[PDB]
Amino acid sequence: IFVYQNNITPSAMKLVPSIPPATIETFNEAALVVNITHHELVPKHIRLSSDEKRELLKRYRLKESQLPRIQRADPVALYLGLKRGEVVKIIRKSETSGRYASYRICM
Amino acid sequence: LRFGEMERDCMIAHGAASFLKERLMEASDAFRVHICGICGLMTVIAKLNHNQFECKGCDNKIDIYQIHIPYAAKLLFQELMAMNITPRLYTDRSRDF
Amino acid sequence: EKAIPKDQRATTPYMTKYERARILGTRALQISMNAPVFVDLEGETDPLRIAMKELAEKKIPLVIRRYLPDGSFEDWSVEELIVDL
Amino acid sequence: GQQYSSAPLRTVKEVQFGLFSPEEVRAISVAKIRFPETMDETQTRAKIGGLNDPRLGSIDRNLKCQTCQEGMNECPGHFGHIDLAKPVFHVGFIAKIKKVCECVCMHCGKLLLDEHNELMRQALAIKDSKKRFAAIWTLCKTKMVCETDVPSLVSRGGCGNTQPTIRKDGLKLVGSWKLRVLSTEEILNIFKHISVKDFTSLGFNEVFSRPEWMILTCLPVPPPPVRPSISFNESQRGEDDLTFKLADILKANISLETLEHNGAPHHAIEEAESLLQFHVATYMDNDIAGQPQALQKSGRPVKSIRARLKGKEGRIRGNLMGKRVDFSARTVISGDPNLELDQVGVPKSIAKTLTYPEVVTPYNIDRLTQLVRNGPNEHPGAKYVIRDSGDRIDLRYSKRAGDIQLQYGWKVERHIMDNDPVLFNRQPSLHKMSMMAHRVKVIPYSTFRLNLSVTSPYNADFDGDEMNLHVPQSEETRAELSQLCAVPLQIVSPQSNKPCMGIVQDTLCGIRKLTLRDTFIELDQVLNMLYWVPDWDGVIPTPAIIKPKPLWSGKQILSVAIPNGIHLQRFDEGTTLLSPKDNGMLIIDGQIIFGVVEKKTVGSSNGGLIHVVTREKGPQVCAKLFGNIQKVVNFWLLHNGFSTGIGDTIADGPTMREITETIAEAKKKVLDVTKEAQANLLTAKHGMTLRESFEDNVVRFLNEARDKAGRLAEVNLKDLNNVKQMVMAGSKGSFINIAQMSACVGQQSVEGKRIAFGFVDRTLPHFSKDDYSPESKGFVENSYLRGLTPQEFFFHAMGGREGLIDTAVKTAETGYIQRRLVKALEDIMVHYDNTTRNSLGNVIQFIYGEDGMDAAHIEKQSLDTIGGSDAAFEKRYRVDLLNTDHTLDPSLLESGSEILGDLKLQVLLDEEYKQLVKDRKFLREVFVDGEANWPLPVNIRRIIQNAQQTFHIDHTKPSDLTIKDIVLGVKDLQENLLVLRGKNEIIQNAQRDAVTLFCCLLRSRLATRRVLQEYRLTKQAFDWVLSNIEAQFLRSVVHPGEMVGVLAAQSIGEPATQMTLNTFHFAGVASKKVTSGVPRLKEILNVAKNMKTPSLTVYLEPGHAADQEQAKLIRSAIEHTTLKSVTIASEIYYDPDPRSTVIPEDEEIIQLHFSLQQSPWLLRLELDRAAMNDKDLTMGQVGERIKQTFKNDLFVIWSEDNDEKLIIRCRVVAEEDHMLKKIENTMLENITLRGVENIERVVMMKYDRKVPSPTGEYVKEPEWVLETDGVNLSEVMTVPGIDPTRIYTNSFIDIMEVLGIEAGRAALYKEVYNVIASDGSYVNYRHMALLVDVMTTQGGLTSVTRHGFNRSNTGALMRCSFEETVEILFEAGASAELDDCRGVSENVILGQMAPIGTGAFDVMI
Amino acid sequence: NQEDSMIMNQSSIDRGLFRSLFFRSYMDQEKKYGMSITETFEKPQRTNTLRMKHGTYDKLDDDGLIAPGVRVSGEDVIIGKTTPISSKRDASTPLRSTENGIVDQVLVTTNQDGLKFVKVRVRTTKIPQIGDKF
RNA sequence: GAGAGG
DNA sequence: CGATCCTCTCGAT
Ligand SMILES: [Mg+2]
Ligand SMILES: [Zn+2]
Ligand SMILES: [Zn+2]
Ligand SMILES: [Zn+2]
Repeated sequence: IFVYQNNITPSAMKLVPSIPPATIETFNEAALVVNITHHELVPKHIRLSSDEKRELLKRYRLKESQLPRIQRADPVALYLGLKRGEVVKIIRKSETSGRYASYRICM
Repeated sequence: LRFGEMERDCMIAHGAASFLKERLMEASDAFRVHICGICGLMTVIAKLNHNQFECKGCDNKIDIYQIHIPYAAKLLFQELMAMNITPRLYTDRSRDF
Repeated sequence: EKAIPKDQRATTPYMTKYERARILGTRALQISMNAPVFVDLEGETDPLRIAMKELAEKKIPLVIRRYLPDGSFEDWSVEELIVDL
Repeated sequence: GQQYSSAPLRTVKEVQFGLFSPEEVRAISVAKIRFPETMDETQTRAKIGGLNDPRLGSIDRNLKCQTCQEGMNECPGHFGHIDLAKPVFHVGFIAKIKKVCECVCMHCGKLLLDEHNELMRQALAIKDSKKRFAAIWTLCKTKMVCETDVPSLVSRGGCGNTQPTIRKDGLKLVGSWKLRVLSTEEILNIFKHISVKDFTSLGFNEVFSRPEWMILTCLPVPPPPVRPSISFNESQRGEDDLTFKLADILKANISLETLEHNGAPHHAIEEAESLLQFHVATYMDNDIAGQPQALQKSGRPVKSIRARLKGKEGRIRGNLMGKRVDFSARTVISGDPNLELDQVGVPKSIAKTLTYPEVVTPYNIDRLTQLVRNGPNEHPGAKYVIRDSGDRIDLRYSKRAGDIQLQYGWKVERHIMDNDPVLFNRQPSLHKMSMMAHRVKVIPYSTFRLNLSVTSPYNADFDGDEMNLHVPQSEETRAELSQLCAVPLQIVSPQSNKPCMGIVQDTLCGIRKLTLRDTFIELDQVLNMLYWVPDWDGVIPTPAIIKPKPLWSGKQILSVAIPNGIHLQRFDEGTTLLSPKDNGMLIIDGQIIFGVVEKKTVGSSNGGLIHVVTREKGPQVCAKLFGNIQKVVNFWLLHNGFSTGIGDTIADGPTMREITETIAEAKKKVLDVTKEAQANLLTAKHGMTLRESFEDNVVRFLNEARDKAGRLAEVNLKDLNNVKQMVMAGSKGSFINIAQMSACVGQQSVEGKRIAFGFVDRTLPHFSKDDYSPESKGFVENSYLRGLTPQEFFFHAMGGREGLIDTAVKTAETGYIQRRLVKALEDIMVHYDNTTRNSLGNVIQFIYGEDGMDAAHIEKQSLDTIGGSDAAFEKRYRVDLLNTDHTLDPSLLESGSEILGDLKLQVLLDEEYKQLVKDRKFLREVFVDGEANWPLPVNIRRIIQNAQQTFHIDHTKPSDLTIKDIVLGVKDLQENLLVLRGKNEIIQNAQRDAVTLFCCLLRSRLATRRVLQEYRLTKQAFDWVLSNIEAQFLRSVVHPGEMVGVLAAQSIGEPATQMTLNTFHFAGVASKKVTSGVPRLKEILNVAKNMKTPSLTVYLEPGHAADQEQAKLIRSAIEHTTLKSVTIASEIYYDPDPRSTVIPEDEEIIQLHFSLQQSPWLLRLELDRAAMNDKDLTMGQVGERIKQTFKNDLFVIWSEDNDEKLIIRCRVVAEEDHMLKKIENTMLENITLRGVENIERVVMMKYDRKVPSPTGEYVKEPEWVLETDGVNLSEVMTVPGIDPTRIYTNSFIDIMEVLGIEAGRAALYKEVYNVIASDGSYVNYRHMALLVDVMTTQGGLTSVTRHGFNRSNTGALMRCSFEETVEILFEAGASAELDDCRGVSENVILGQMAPIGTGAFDVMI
Repeated sequence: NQEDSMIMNQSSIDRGLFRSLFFRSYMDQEKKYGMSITETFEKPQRTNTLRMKHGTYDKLDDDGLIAPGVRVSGEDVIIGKTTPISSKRDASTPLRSTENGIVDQVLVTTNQDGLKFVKVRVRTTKIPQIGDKF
């Protein structure tokens, strides 16, 4: 987790994935002054396991494509540090049922 | 009277699949075209009463089917062919693999 | 291929409004075309009112094939399906 | 209609789009096509062996057609070919050609960056025949060379040629090298090669589409059925444009063939070559970049195949998605008090034109024989008898028309008869309720008659309206109408989870008049009224009065129309079970106890008679209830009378005097404020102009006046006032109407402001310049009764016009919205797994509406555990058996005293209580404001009330129940409320979730103390209630097959059409200016990056938000303040001595600023004392900010904050004079004094807030809130003093960018919701949720536009149905797309039963 | 008389209230061009023709026109004309399918080119009925 | 094409 | 490249 304060040179941007299996995640200090996950509008996102994703797809007779999607650069996906293919479970309050679970896949 | 898109929409909302088909076929157009099993085009030389059919080029004579579509759809598919586009109509979901 | 066995069926044990309408319609069509009637019509003549009777007394010999979004299906008989509505 | 075919019948399951190989065109061909001339060969009456006919269809109704015979109306027409002398381009593919050209090397014929490039590697990996090629082109368009070899040296296939900078010119390509034009034959040679592996990577198919096929070598010749003839006069030709253009391309081809094998003039040959291209392409598509088309004896230009398919009156929209149909009829409509709700009055002539094809069965043979005997001219008759073979016997001409011995299996096309289901419709069809099934009732006269209570779904009136009737021609098609589309089935609508039909006009008016305590009926009339009810038992009710004369009340006789077991309770304002005012409503067992019957009881209302009767008795019984009420009321009213005259608009002499004085005092308020504004005493509030402030005040005074005058009028009106009477019933008119007719019309508005100065400094040439008085700017002092003056008349006409202009716009605009909404959600439907999916099988919602409930089976119910104090909750739900004061009294239970003490039973009551306290906490976290009334399935209150009557519960005797019976009973009930059924954990938790809020409602209503003390149920009644909830819950579930996409679209779209006024009713305060209505709804749906009113709403620190001071501080901390905003003037003086001023005012400043080289040029700024005080600025702050910009390169001195005139003096530390004037620009325009960039105006607002008090109940606790003009969410949210948890923006695109897709979605709902709500309309959650989810599922915001949804992975035939028809179809062929035919549109195009409702499953034996 | 309907008195309608005359003129000319080829106003029979309307031509006099005072309805041919095809081709004009009335005035004149041209005025009296707008 | 109707 | 629906009548090419 690299916490830069003003900016990152696009030269340094082309060195981010060059050392796998390890992952490097860059976050502007200004973006972290407030934790977005504490906001009214942000529901709880749960990074579900590889096996949980496997059971989810089986239980709803799905394809990864048929699942609702979440962007790699999504403020929440970044916070959780989601990789593409990973599934997140969104537990949200509902005016209809009280509680509702949606699922989004990382792209 | 025109049974427009907006009316087509209300029949979908009601879930009246047959009434919607009847309006767009039995009332209005509805035409029987002969389709090739190979190229899937309205190529087939409809030689009714003499039981012959045949699609030249494909050298097909047995693999033939009859479909019920609006004349406007038949006209469209022909107009697409006129623009060098192949709207190949197939009678089986076969994605083979 | 594909098919779900009778044991393992997860769809509503209830007949849908769309199922009932298509069922009644198909049977009405049959009766309208001199097909045999599986119930004693008591002064009844309209094919639909007859199909409604055959539905009420569960003497409609049809099966609803319920497709799931992957392509698998659940075969339910008019006989087993509960008619609330 | 056609002959019998031996070939097997099958439907279309796939559409493989592609491109024609010239070799495939030649193979498919039947004709050579060498001549451009038609059919006349040297006068001879036949056909030419060139254009149209040589073996491909007759144009003379001749059974002859090249051996195939068949004749027209059977022959599909056959394709011929045409050999082009030189290769040609395709209009549509021109852009793809150039794009393919910028990807492959010319000469070399290979892709540019395979497969070492750490960009092209990632680009090649992406699965798509469009999105892969998108990345590829962008990557190798920059490349100018083929590249000799590649890095780790690595040697591969790559020549040494410079790739041209290709440019499109007219309809040809030009290449730049560092020149020469690009040939059509040249581009082919490159494309002819390529590579099967490389080309499939750039979006092509070896089998169906190759890039060499984008260039035309052999053009397909369409048959005559595509381009038919036949004129108006049978002496001349009359050919199709397509034929004229094909003759034109032939003339161009033979010319090229001549020139080539003749004297080739080198450059003059290319003049004919460019013209063959401006024919081949112009026949497929006219209206391009070049020039249009010629006359050719017809109306220029030529249409072209492209235009033929182009939407709205084009092959797709005008012929496939919609089309003119047989078995249709139309006329003027009329109302009918004496017609049943589900009926339709059919004119005899129409019943006689329209037919039903009935099969001859023993069950009808007698009736059919008689009908055939009556024939086509006597009504219950028929026209046509169809036998075996299919031959139609014309009953109006046949010589045997009076013979005919029917046989079983024959069909009789009988006339439309009483009770036949018919589809009745009113355009525009914004609703599914706009298109409903009725029972035919054949009547005299030429109009369609309809029941008055069906007028609303159709939005019909009888001022000239026309409606359409459609006749089902199949037994299953009639079943579909009677079982799905019927009027009674539609009474309670899913749009707003409430009835869409109610008692209106005369009936609504008379039902009130009948219901008055004063309203009494005598025997004679009573008897007639009773008989007028068809469901009447024959029993005369005992009269309310039995003394000097039997006298029945109106309430009494109207209760005959209400069926038994109907319970309704209301309470309006002063309703007290002794209902002093006769308000509220109490109906027990279908007998009205008290309450005047009006709109709240008998209208389209949420929990009224109609919503109740449908749910309790059923749709068929409810539709009888319409007629029954109509019959009694219409009769009583016919005999009572009801009028309205000029006298009903007249108020008292004294009222008028008071109205007159009310206006004169308003007139003085405006004068005083004017006089004050003109004296410079009026101070403007932060955020708004002195003139804006004035205008806001004047308008309030003026609106107040109209409202005060109007209220004065309304009060004066007696209960016998006919206008007052119609307002009381709710049949016509509101307050405004009374006020404007009787008291004062009021202020006229244009563009939300009072009448503008259209003449210089005046509204009219009858006024003097600069006159801001009410009369001058459009205030109508007079009422329509008194009459308007010419000035007033003109101004009212100006206001009037703005209304008609937007009416005209807020119809064509909303119509376009509605289309887009419908197209985007078309394919969304509920599947057999309770899931919500599109045609691709992609999930939109996992459970429909998040609860899997049908919107029409849901109603607003109070969540009893959420509200009240913690003490009230305790009193209501707590049972402490181990407490003498807090047990259940033995008078509530058979075990009462046997249980006092206990212990084992208190563990169960503690478990019961803990869940209720858990619920209260949970509900308060979901519904923050503490709103209890929410739409939920199963009306528990009603079920309870029904058990109370059914079992005849005596509130005196103790119950036979047990704590176990109640506690376990309710607990087991919860395990039986199925929405889903799978035995797995994912499904079991999804089920657990769906039913959470309903189980809350259930627990709150079925708690031990409630069941015992409140309801006082028995075991019998309790067990019945338990089973009634389960049965009604299971009924309330959505049916797989439900077409929710279209439902949602129409449920949002329809109200949008009814959205009146583009300008918001917030006319008082000028800071309320947020975009609303249809313009806003358009901003939301198009996902407009540049919205008109971007705004932040800032909630302060939880403390600390009541602190008016802390708010002012955060306002100045965030509002963007520059130097320009505080400066009066800037000057440049020549003050050469730095320590001696030339300016005598400044002297004192220079005395100081020496302790605790320069330039002789001084930059001197004067600041405004008031502006510096409006903002939280001091000279020191302004000065130190200028100082911290140029630091050392500028010298800044300044005057003190107390020092009379605010001055800042600057100096630069040859060619100096210009540099300073340059600095001043940066100083004013490019310097932030304080605030956040993009945040222009910040306003302090006091907001109301429902918050829980320390005793439990919700309390109104007001809070200071900041309202912004402009947006910077990221920056403002980090400002200290705010609540970063509550920060909001109407810029949902920014909420998306900062907080994520889920917060973006929630904000997008809030947005859509607000547009609907501002209009006062209500739409069910599930419809807007579905929209918002659809716009959301991709991880971003996809617009309801050709850019948004229409570019998605869906079927080519479904996308082309919307917009960009041809281009969608062109890329479909080029990319060689496959269409599932799983969507509605492709099935409508194919004339196949779509997998929608009825066809969303298969029927087997 | 709800939602914008009205109740009209039949008795006053019998006395003439809101009763009106309706006139419709139908026009035709003998051809546009043809040096020897000229259309003709006549009552057409067989002469191979078969392109007839019928709608009875039976109300036509020998000039191809109906005399004023004859009752016309349905698709009764009101102007009879033929196009010479080298036998006859029908160019007759039927009364508007939905209309009916009495032939009022029949004008036979000549155009500036010397064209025999006709105008036929037909007259209906419209009495206020149920779906009529006021 | 224009004029109109809801 | 979009730009309410449907309905009517008229005249002219
Ligand atoms: Mg109207
Ligand atoms: Zn073939
Ligand atoms: Zn043929
Ligand atoms: Zn090369």
